[PDB]
Amino acid sequence: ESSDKLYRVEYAKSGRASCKKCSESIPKDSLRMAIMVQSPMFDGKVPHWYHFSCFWKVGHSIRHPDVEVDGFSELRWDDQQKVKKTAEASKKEKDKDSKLEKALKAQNDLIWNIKDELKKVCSTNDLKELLIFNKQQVPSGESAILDRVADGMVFGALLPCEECSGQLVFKSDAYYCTGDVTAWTKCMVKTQTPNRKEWVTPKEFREISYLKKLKVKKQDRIFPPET
Amino acid sequence: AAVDPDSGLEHSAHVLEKGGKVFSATLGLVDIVKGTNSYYKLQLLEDDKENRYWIFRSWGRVGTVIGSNKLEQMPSKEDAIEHFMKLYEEKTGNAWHSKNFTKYPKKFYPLEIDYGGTKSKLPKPVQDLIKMIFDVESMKKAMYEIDLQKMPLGKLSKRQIQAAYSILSEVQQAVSQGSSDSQILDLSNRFYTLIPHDFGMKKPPLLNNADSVQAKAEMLDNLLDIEVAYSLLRGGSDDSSKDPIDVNYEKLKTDIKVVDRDSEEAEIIRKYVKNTHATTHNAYDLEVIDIFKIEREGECQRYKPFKQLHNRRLLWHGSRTTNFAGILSQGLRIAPPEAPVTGYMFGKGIYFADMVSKSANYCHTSQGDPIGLILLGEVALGNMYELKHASHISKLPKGKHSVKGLGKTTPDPSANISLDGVDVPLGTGISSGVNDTSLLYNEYIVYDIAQVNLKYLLKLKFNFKTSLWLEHHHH
DNA sequence: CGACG
DNA sequence: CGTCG
Ligand SMILES: NC(=O)c1cccc2nc(-c3ccc(C(=O)NCCc4nc5ccccc5[nH]4)cc3)[nH]c12
Ligand SMILES: [Zn+2]
Ligand SMILES: [Zn+2]
Repeated sequence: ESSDKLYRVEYAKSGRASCKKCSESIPKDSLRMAIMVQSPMFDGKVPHWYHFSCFWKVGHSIRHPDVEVDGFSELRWDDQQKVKKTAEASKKEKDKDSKLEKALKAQNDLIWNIKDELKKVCSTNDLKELLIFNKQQVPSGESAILDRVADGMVFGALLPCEECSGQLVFKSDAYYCTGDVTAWTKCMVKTQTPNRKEWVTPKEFREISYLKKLKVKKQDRIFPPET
Repeated sequence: AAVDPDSGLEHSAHVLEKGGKVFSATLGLVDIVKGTNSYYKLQLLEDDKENRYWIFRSWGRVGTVIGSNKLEQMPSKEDAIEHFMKLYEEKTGNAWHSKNFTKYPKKFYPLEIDYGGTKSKLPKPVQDLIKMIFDVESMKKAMYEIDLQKMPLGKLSKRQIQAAYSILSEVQQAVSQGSSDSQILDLSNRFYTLIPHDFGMKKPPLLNNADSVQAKAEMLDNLLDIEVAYSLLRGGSDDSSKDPIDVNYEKLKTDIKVVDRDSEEAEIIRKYVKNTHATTHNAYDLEVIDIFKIEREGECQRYKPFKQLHNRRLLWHGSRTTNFAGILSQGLRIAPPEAPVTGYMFGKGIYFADMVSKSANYCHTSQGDPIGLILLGEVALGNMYELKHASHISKLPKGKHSVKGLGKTTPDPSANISLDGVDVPLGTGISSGVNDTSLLYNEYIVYDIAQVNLKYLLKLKFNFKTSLWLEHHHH
């Protein structure tokens, strides 16, 4: 269950959010934390945003940033290790977990190294076409566009859901289906090993793929250690 | 239609009407998966006199102050209706003149809300009875009442409540089986979008709880029979003489005759009520006000096939007095084939009781309504296929005409009398010895509307043993 | 929900 | 359309 998770963290989707303390605008593409609060204008939660420093200036006792913050595992590993610290500020199994976490770090840095060149060389419409060409579902927002592109290129082109056939997307804990079983409900099917095919790059994105130096290092989505 | 007060123009402007349609949309949105209980009222308001128009929007959650509104004076009715229709589209996904509405995800859903010197020469007790059963005042108290919790958005129309009742039939059949949690989640979504409920900021619940499901179904059946008896309440437009007493008396097609209170049959009925009134589980005494021997048109002849069928008995049937009018106009009915069968203790069919207490408990007479109604019926219970524990059924066993749910408490079998060759069980509550059973008092059930023959109608007074009766009972 | 770039 | 309130 998402459980709302009022504490929230992500990169600034726009440069319009005003910090509720200093009232200054939060620049675009900047690490920012918010708290989800029930607005009195409409029946729907809304994020009160703060600068990274201003958020911790107002006092918070976040004991487990990973589980209590939605999107924590979706950031850069460096900004993560920064939040993990700023929040509070065995004999063999120990090394096992340490090495698997090193693998997690490698995977995170890899995905970000991807997205960098991804948007550096490609336009938004190019990413849209990449997603289209793999039976995917074009999301809303450049950030989500690049997220799904990286997902499909790393872990394989996602295939339709088994029940509603709607495309699923990676969540903090597991892959959740964004399809609508019926016009009244949303599909809640959640699994960690969905059925996928291999990503496909057209001849258009062949020289562009070489510009990306597509390594095609196959792997599997590492999921949180929690439970 | 009405005019939302958040605009404040109810005294300065009225809602518009063109081409028969009216411009007041009441869109809902319920998502239990996340807990969204949103609403949206959209109106196009025209000044009472001048040609001045506004578009009023209001949104938020149900019952709570969370939300907002906005009034936008429009240039002319043309632009006003354009904006109104495009808003309806943007919100609910469908068009204003969409005969067939097709729900879309993340979109709202519209809700239908209903709006809008002579002298009789009859015996007087019957006229009092009529004033009671055709009590337009209580009918309006039932339908046209605020009770925000029941109707957080408005008095829904009949078709809305009937669709909700059908979806509840589906919910019941899903509860009986091991249906998927997602199917019941969708059932809940649709049933709460169709019928709004003030749950505050609490996440709307799922219909997993069967007892609350049967309770909401009781509420829906109440409102449904209410609107039905209201449709029967109307319909007259001729014979403007002899007071409406005769009008609504003949609207039943029944021959009602006030049985003389001092008569023998009346004395036997009084003894029946006295003995079978188990104050246990009944915090109210009963007083026999009036007796009415009723001969329903047609029911007399359709009962002849079973007139010779042995084991005929006089039994109690009791429901809300509001329905009694229709119950006399059409005779005792059985649940429709499309209604759910799991809710019924022993499936669909005419229910009866040998203990007046149990049947009276269904009149739902409140403290403010000490008067209740109940019916005595000559039902020809052919052969009682007895059932201790509850059991929904479909097939009448071979050579069996009726079901008998057995409770430990029964009328004294020795104390019975053959009135017109019909067994009357006017005994006091004895311990039948029946063990390993579910019922408290016995339930008698038939499965043929012609098997019954309503003989008497009792006006009863539910003297609730309260402080008043308490003072009267110690001096 | 609406409001605005 | 895609953010923010
Ligand atoms: N008045 C007597 O003479 C009388 C005497 C003794 C026992 C009696 N039982 C009834 C009775 C109960 C219930 C019903 C009845 O509408 N079921 C509703 C069950 C049900 N769940 C639902 C859940 C969802 C949707 C629809 C649903 N219907 C009818 C008669 N009347 C009795
Ligand atoms: Zn700040
Ligand atoms: Zn799905």
